[PDB]
Amino acid sequence: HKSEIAHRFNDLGEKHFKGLVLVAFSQYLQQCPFEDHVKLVNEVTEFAKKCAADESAENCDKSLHTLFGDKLCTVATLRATYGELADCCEKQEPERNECFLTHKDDHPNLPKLKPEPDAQCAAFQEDPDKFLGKYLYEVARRHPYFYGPELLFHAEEYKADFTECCPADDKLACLIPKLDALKERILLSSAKERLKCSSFQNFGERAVKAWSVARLSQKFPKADFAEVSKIVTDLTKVHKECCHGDLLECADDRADLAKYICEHQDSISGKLKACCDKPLLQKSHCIAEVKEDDLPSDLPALAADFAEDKEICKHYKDAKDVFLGTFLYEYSRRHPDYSVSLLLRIAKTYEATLEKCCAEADPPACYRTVFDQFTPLVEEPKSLVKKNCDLFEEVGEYDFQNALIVRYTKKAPQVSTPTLVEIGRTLGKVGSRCCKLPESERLPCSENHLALALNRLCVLHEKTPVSEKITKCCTDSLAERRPCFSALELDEGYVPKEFKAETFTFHADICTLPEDEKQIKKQSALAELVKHKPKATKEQLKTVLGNFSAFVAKCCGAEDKEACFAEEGPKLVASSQLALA
Ligand SMILES: [Co+2]
Ligand SMILES: [Co+2]
Ligand SMILES: [Co+2]
Ligand SMILES: [Co+2]
Ligand SMILES: [Co+2]
Repeated sequence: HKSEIAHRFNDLGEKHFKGLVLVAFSQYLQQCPFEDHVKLVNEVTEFAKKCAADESAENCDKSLHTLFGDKLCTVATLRATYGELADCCEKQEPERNECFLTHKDDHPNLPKLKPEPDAQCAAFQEDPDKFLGKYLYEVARRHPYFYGPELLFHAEEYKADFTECCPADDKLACLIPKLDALKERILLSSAKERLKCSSFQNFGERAVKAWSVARLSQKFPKADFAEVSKIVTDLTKVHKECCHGDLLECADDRADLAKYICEHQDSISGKLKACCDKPLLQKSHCIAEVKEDDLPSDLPALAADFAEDKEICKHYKDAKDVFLGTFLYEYSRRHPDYSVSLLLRIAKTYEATLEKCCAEADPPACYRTVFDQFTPLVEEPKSLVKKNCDLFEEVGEYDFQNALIVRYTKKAPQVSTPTLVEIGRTLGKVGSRCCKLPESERLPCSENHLALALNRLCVLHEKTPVSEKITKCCTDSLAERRPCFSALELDEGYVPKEFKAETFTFHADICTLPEDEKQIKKQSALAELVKHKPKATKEQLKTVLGNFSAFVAKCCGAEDKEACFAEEGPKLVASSQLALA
């Protein structure tokens, strides 16, 4: 007590306190070795215990920021590895931490993490703490904005894959499909929490609260506006702190909110009963990803209050954030069939139909049909989702991914080929995740997951800005980002890329690659086709990539793969310019 450091240490416990302070330090210094962070973890941790014992020991009075920040300025070769971070060390808090966050790196391009079941199981055995703590470090620097408490959860069950399939008979066919499943849920968690951190950075806490109201209202329609307002206030603080690097306060404020949600579960949702009977970290996760509660029979008509009342302009002018807050709570809770972005688009439209109407002579007759200005906003997303699932169901993940790589390469021919491939592929996964779902939960799954995919494209675009069309879609409006991108067409001020034969030249190296890595090189080539002939129809490119695949399939199954690529490759590179006029 009387010390911020000692206090968390006490409540969170050493294991987690360390766990979070390692993740925190990994995210900030992505370049440093694993053992250089352990000693910063152990030096800080030592200080927590020393402060815990004696709360008037030197500098124990200082803030987490000053402590974590002072410890980030004592590391080896900070100027050599991170010349940018050195300058941050000159400034004091909070100026320093903001500077620190500035130089976080969203695409550091480190080796992809490979399941190596021989060694990893062996390292887990000599030191389990080390092998698992090394997994915290690894994902923490590849995802500088991951949800630290949610990582400790992913790191407690990465261990429960090695408690199962380390002593077992088959060391890969027990382990790989679970470490490959962990990875697809890592990539999803990171995306969700990058979109929360991105929302603060570009749009603010008003935007993150509005999103939360919509989402939580949909999940907890039984809860009243005071419960939702409270959980949103609390959940927002949890995310603001996690995104700014206060992973200690983030883990305590999140556990307090779990404690609360669970104490009040009968008033909030009947779905929570399952989540609240579980251990600490399992509780927070089960709540974060919980099924939506059944729509309540006693849901009120909104016509009366939001369209029919004659003193709405008074309600609205007297306190707007509140009245609009209430609207969003009410419309969201009765529309779980809707996407968060769509609900916020509708809230933004409801708002604009009062700002205008309340200046006209008779407002009530102006906003009486406000609700039928929502129908058009609902049709558009529902079309695209049916348009995209009808194509997906017909041609599969690969051909759908290929179709989207052409769509987005035409809208943004200046974005790099890896970025276009990753986004097209990330978007292609959407069809796999949402189209098979009950069509009831199809529009929400599709749009909410397009929001994660587009947000990454924006994160990358901040780092490496190439296109003014992509800037406007990423920065103007959070609600309208997907509609903004959907609306983009081919940039006709684009100069088609000077044809380089080496780009469309394949060799036998590709025949060794796993299926996934083989597609990326083919999809990489597709993007480069669209760049060279932007006007080429999607039907021309699908045919020319077909000719490329056939060509790869054949030569990979030749006695002389090397000679086959040598003879056929050039013939195909030349015939493809003429197929794409
Ligand atoms: Co406490
Ligand atoms: Co900020
Ligand atoms: Co702070
Ligand atoms: Co309705
Ligand atoms: Co990349």
